[PDB]
Amino acid sequence: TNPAHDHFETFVQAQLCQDVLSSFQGLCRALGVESGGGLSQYHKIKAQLNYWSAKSLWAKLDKRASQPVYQQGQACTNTKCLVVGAGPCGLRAAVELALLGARVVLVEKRIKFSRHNVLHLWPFTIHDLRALGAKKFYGRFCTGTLDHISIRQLQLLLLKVALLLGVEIHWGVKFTGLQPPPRKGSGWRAQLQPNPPAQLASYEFDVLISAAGGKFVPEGFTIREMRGKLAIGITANFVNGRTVEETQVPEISGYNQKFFQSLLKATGIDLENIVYYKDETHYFVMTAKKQCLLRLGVLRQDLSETDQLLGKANVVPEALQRFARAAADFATHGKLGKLEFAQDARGRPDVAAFDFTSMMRAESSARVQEKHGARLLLGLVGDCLVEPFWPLGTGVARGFLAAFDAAWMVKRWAEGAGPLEVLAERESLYQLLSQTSPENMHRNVAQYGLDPATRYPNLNLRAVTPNQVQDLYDMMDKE
Ligand SMILES: Cc1cc2nc3c(=O)[nH]c(=O)nc-3n(C[C@H](O)[C@H](O)[C@H](O)COP(=O)(O)OP(=O)(O)OC[C@H]3O[C@@H](n4cnc5c(N)ncnc54)[C@H](O)[C@@H]3O)c2cc1C
Ligand SMILES: [Cl-]
Repeated sequence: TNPAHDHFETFVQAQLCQDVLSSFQGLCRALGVESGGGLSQYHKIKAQLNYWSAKSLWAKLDKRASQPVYQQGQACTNTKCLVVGAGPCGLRAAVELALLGARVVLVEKRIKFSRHNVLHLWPFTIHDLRALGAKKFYGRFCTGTLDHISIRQLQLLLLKVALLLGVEIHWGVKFTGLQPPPRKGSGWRAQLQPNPPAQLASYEFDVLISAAGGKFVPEGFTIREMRGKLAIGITANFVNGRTVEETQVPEISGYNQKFFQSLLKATGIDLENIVYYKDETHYFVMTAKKQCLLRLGVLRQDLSETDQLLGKANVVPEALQRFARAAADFATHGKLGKLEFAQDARGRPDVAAFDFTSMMRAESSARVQEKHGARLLLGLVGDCLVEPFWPLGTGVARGFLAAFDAAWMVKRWAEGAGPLEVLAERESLYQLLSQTSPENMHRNVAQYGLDPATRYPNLNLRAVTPNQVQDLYDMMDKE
């Protein structure tokens, strides 16, 4: 028996964060390496696992790692990064920073991956993930014509790649701000809760990537919010027994129908849209009008403030359950048989209401701060950059594009391009993000890489100039 093989194989199949971490530590012990140790550790792990279970994975990862943009792991070798958030986007960003050869530490306030809701994937992201070994880590990955994945499964497979690539991850620690350089010769550090170990507390970095999700409010960044017409989203997960009969039930990708009237007549349910993905669960997302929610007992009081309206006190869980099951049942014409709610992490029926009204996007995707001669590049990636409207399925795509554009920006930074040029180039790319679609991007997704010219047709990297981004560079002194 071979402990390294045993731990690698457990690591591959692990379905819980704690199991991924513990099997990875066992693997590191067996192979004479450390976790969080950069590409040198990746090289030592893979050299020692040239065998049936692992061979195909190293082939894929080495293929990506060999793309010219990474300069064989030397592009950012003097760059130190802190990534905030182990969501799909912060993990995807870290993988990229790791391939560039940067030192990558990532902090995440939670300690498990608990979300089961299902995310739509554009063709480029499906290729992207397959090319990182998704099939090895997740046997069900975008099989057939399926183009979606549950959040926690996406997190698990990206966590595994990040770990193999030597990203140093800390859990149960909340990024709360920055400790500015105290004097010349000092670097930037993070404010973290609760008190972290000497190494983390004193960890200095020149790049901060914030991928902390929709509710994180980035400091120094201007955020644009528009409150539109009230819209209330509801998501639900039902147990999928994966029977032959259940598989026949067609998905619903997304009133342009007589359907919504016939739904309203039969049930009293007034919807604007409904979506059904056949994933690890039978997952539904729908947008409901407030008046039918009040009428059907889902909402207790007609409160004018949306966050009170959709607050825990105003939502009746039993009525929300009847509402979601009745809509899902009607939408799929009963062909899923008797729907049973899947359980959330806490053991409750997995159904929830969300504010679909306000859409937020950062005014800029990056800033630079300098104090005492120490420069810090700050980048936003994922939901904290632009909040996705879930039914339209742009979340993973635009999060990953933001992750790529941030990493390219870090390559430019590492080249010594200087704060204003780095920001102007990044912002020229950012102007495109909310208009992106598969249709208007480069068609050859197999050739997508960090270089934005691989991804964005007829690229104007000067759409924004150095002079226009001056306010994004907070140079506090001349040191
Ligand atoms: C509860 C929930 C349900 C969702 N349901 C759907 C859905 O049904 N369909 C859909 O399309 N999209 C859904 N989304 C959005 C989808 O999950 C995201 O678009 C996708 O995961 C990419 O987001 P992200 O990685 O930028 O941020 P997130 O997935 O939000 O990840 C952010 C991470 O940062 C961590 N974090 C936050 N603050 C800090 C801090 N200060 N310090 C350290 N770590 C921090 C969080 O714990 C989290 O792990 C949902 C999101 C949530 C939060
Ligand atoms: Cl978990």
